[PDB]
Amino acid sequence: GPMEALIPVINKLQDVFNTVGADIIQLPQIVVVGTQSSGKSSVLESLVGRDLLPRGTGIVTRRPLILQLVHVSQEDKRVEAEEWGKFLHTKNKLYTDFDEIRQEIENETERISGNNKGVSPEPIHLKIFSPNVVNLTLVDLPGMTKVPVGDQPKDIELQIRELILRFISNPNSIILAVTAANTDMATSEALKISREVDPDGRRTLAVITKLDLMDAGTDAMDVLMGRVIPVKLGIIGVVNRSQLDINNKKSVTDSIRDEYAFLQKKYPSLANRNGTKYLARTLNRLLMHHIRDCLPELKTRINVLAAQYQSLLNRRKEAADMLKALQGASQIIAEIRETHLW
Amino acid sequence: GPMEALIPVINKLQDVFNTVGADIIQLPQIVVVGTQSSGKSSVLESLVGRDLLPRGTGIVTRRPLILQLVHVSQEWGKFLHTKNKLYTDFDEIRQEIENETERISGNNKGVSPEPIHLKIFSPNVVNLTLVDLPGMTKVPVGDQPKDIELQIRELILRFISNPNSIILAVTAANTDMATSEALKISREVDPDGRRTLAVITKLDLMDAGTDAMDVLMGRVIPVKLGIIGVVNRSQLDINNKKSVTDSIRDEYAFLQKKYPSLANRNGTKYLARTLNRLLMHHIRDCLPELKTRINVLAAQYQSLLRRKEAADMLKALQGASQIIAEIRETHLW
Ligand SMILES: Nc1nc2c(ncn2[C@@H]2O[C@H](COP(=O)(O)OP(=O)(O)O)[C@@H](O)[C@H]2O)c(=O)[nH]1
Ligand SMILES: Nc1nc2c(ncn2[C@@H]2O[C@H](COP(=O)(O)OP(=O)(O)O)[C@@H](O)[C@H]2O)c(=O)[nH]1
Ligand code: ALF
Ligand code: ALF
Ligand SMILES: [Ca+2]
Ligand SMILES: [Mg+2]
Ligand SMILES: [Mg+2]
Ligand code: NA
Ligand code: NA
Repeated sequence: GPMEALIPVINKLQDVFNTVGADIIQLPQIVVVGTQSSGKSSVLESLVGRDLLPRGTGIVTRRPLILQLVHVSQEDKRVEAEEWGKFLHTKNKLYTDFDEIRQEIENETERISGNNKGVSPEPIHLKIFSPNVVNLTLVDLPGMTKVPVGDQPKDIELQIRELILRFISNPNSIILAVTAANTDMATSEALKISREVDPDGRRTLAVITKLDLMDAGTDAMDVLMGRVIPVKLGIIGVVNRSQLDINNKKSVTDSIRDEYAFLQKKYPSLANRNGTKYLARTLNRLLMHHIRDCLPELKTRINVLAAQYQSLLNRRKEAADMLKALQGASQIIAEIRETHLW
Repeated sequence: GPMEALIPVINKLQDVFNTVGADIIQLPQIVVVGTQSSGKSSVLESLVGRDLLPRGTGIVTRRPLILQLVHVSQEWGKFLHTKNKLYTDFDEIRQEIENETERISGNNKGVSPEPIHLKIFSPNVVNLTLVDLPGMTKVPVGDQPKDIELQIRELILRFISNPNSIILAVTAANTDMATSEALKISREVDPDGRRTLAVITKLDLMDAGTDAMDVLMGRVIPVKLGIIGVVNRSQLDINNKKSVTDSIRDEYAFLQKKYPSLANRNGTKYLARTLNRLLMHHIRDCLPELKTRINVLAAQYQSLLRRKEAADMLKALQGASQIIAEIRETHLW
C-alpha cells in the first residue's frame, strides 16, 4: 500500500515502547467525512491498498467501522498469505481472504441495521494484521443525507451528523474532508462539518474525488489550487474506481495507474501534488509531526524509569539490563527526531 | 416552447372573467429549488425555450428572478429597472440579468434577496410567473457572510411557503437521491406533496455502471406528482452556443438509448406537459367561484324586464357557463 514509509520509524518506537512498558505515542485516528456516496470508503481503503470496504451508490456504509491496522513483527509473522483480519464480534476467527472481510462487514451491518437502509451508531471493530502497515486507526463512517429512505427514521440526517461529530471532535484525529468533484466545492458538507470542530484547519485535509466525472467544459483547477475555498493542510484530488470498474473487478494497480494517467492528461501542472500516493505522503508528514511533537514526553518517561532503575541498583540484574535498554531507548529517540521522510 | 398548450384555455378563461367583470385568477408561481449548480436555471428557462438565464458552475444565480410571462393579445422583454426599454435580443436580456446581479450583489459571489423583475411578452406564452433562485450552499465564499446558507435557505422559504406556488424540486442525477436538498425543503412547506414536482437533471453525467432507473420509477424517494428526468446542456455546450433545438433532440435520443422503457414519461416536453396538467387542476378549482358569479348576474339581468343590453348579457352569461363546462372537459397534451 501507499502508507508504508513510517514502518521503520514505528518499529523504532515499538522498541522504546517495549522497554518503557507502554505504547506512549498514539497516532491520530484518520476519519473520513462527507456527503453520502462522495467516495469515502473508496478513499479510506486506498490507504490500505486492499479492497476490504463495501462500496456503492445509495447508502452502503451504515455503521462506523473502526479499522485498526496492526503492524506485525517477523516473530509473529505468517501476497495475501502475509496479512489477516479479526473482528471483535467473531472473536478469534482469522480471515485471510479480504473479499470475505468485505462480506463480513456487510453481514454484520445487516445483523444490527437490517437490510433496508437503516443506520446504527454501534461500531464494527476490525483489526488488520500486516508487516506492510503501521499502527494506525482508520474510521469509516456513513455519509450525510437529507431525506429518509427505507427503514430510516425522520431524524436520520441529525443521527448521522451527530455520529460523525462524535468521531471528529476527538482532538487526536485527522479529518479527511471528502467532496465529489462533480459538485460545487462551496456545497461541501465535509468542509462545513470539519470547520465546526477544527475551525483553524489544523487537522483537516480536503480530498476531491471523482475528478473523472466532471462535466465537459469544467475542471477542478481552481479547486485544487485553493482558489475556491482555501484549505491549509492541502486539497488533494483522487480518481478511484467507478461502479463499472468495481463490477468488472478492476485491480488496485490499474486504478492507481489510471489515476496517474488522468492527472498527467488533465492536470499536468498540478499532477505531482495530487493522486492517492500524494494523499498518503501528506498524511505521513502529519503523522510524523505528531510523533516529533510527542518525543519530549517519551524522553521524560524514559528518564523516570532510568532514575528509578538506577535507584534499585543500590533484582539487581533486572535493574542493570533495564538501564542499558533505557540508554538504548534514549538513543533511538534522537534518531527518530532526526529522521526525515523522502 | 414546450408550454404552449394552455394558451387556448386561458384565452377562454379570460373571456369568462371579462363577461363577469372580475379579475382573472393568478396561476401559481413556478419556483425552482435545490442545491447550488443542480441545474435549476437550465430547467427553468427550458419551460420558455429561449436562453435568457445566466447558467454555470459555481454560484451564478445570486438574486431572485421573478420572470413574468405575459401573453400578448393580437417576443420581447422588459425589466422593471430599465423602464420602457424593450429587449428583442435574448442574449442581451441574459447579459442584463448578469449586470443587474452585479449591481446589487457585487462582483465577488455575494447574494441579495432583492428580486430582479423581468417580463417576457409573447403570443406563444401563457400568463405565468417563473421564479429563479440561488441554490443552497454549505461553506461561505467570496463576500458571503458566515450565515450565507441560512440566508439562501430563508430566501427560498419566503417563496415556496406561498401556498399558491408549484415547487420544481431539482436534484442532480450524479448525486444520491436521498441527499436531495430540494426534496428536503419541499417536504417542509408541502408535507403531503400536493404541489411538489421532482426533476432529476444531469442523467448524462452518471458514473458508468450506474443509472437512475430506481430513482425515476419512484423506488428511492416516492414523489406523488412525478419524478421527471431531463438532460440539459453541458458547460461545453453552453460555451459552444449549442441551440435549444439540438439540446432537446439529444435529450430525446439519450432517453431512448439509456431509458427506453421510461422515455415517454421523461424529458423536457413531458416536464412541460406535467406542469400543464398541474396548472389545469388549479384552473378547475377556480371554476366553482366563477360559476356562482355567473348565476348571480343571470338572475340579476333576468329580473330586468336598456332592453337589448340585458338580452345580450343574458346570452353572454349563458356562453360563459358553457365555456366553464368546456374548460372542465378539456384534455391537454
Ligand atoms: N468515477 C468515479 N467513481 C467513484 C470515485 N470514487 C468513488 N466512486 C464511486 O462512487 C460510488 C460511492 O463510492 P463509496 O466509496 O461507496 O462512497 P461513500 O458512500 O462516500 O463511502 C461507488 O459507486 C464508487 O464506484 C471516483 O473517483 N471516480
Ligand atoms: N451535462 C449536463 N450538464 C448540465 C445539465 N444541467 C445543467 N448542467 C450544467 O450544470 C451547471 C449548472 O447549471 P445551472 O442551470 O446554472 O445550475 P443552477 O445553479 O442550479 O441554476 C452548468 O455548467 C450547466 O451547463 C445536464 O442535464 N447535463
Ligand atoms: F455508503 Al456511503 F456515504 F453512501 F459511505
Ligand atoms: F447559479 Al446556482 F444554484 F449555482 F442558481
Ligand atoms: Ca539501533
Ligand atoms: Mg462508505
Ligand atoms: Mg441558477
Ligand atoms: Na454510497
Ligand atoms: Na451554478
